[PDB]
Amino acid sequence: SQQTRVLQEKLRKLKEAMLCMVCCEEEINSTFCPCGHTVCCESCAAQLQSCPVCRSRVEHVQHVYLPTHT
Amino acid sequence: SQQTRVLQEKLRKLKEAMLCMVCCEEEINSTFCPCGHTVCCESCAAQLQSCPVCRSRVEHVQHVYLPTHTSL
Ligand SMILES: C[C@H]1COCCN1C(=O)Cn1ccc(C(F)(F)F)n1
Ligand SMILES: [Zn+2]
Ligand SMILES: [Zn+2]
Ligand SMILES: [Zn+2]
Ligand SMILES: [Zn+2]
Repeated sequence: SQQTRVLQEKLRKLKEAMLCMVCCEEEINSTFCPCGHTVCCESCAAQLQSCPVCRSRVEHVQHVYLPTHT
Repeated sequence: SQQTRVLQEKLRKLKEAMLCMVCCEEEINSTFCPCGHTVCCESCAAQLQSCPVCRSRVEHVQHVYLPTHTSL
């Protein structure tokens, strides 16, 4: 039904919000510290000197294990 | 259809995986450091001396800003 299409859309959008903002291909699993923006996979987070969201300096990257990880 | 009910269940499970494993009421927005388990809201994470997933001591809690975050 049309309701099935609406639910399919919500699921797709939520899953896309879990992907890296830089490569769009890998799951987010890294946090820029101390700002806390958690928007990248490990490979894209590795070379950023400043946070791509708020421009704060990245002192280090913390790896994150999320229950949503698939 | 039956597929509507199946998608409703997948959406419910995905939304529940984004809620605190301790209170089940607030969104996950905190990471236990250094282990990295990100399973609680800030209120539950502030009350734990050891990680509830791996039992490592919590040196500190890092707040996380996730693109999935929701709010009224
Ligand atoms: C990814 C796996 C295997 O590598 C190291 C240990 N791992 C985890 O801790 C995965 N994990 C279990 C529970 C969670 C949780 F934090 F998301 F709940 N992540
Ligand atoms: Zn990436
Ligand atoms: Zn930032
Ligand atoms: Zn909680
Ligand atoms: Zn842990």
